[PDB]
Amino acid sequence: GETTDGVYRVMTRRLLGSTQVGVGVMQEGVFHTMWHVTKGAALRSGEGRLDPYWGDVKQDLVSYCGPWKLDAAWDGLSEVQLLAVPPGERAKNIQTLPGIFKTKDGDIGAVALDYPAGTSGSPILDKCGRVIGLYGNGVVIKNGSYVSAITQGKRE
Amino acid sequence: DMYIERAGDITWEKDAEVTGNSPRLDVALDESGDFSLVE
Ligand SMILES: CC(=O)NCc1ncc[nH]1
Repeated sequence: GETTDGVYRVMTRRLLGSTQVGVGVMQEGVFHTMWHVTKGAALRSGEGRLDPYWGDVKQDLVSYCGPWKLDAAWDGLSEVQLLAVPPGERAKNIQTLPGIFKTKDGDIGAVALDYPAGTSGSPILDKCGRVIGLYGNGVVIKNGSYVSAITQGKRE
Repeated sequence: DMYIERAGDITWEKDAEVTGNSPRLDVALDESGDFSLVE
């Protein structure tokens, strides 16, 4: 099917009509998304099939056709952009200064933006357009607002 | 049966809409990939 680099919606026809369950990134011939979007199932791209190649439930990430290719990291100082792809709506860029998730294993950038569940896997970018992680795995804080980690994988 | 459909190029947009705060939170990550708040 289509192998051009860019952002893609992940759809299913299992439910009513065609439903957007998430989003992902095609880069260097590999499709990258969050594990909770596909649960590691195979995907279709036109008449072609994309098979899982690497996945990890704890990281909440999965790659198809080859190993995880995204390795840029948030600089810890600058604003980034969420390239949100909401269900039934055009791709839109939202600029924000990340906050931080402090964990026992180190600090991770986090974005305080709330989009529909089907926006999970949308990329977060730096000023050079590099993908520094995927949006959609996070927490709900006291105010009731959603805060997503900037989740990034390891390039072997 | 899941399928993918292209939605756009990955680029930074000059003068994009700017919003969101920057919370500093103590969090925990469990074996199932769920984040939770540590209080
Ligand atoms: C707990 C959690 O990560 N919620 C899923 C989500 N909601 C909107 C985008 N992603």
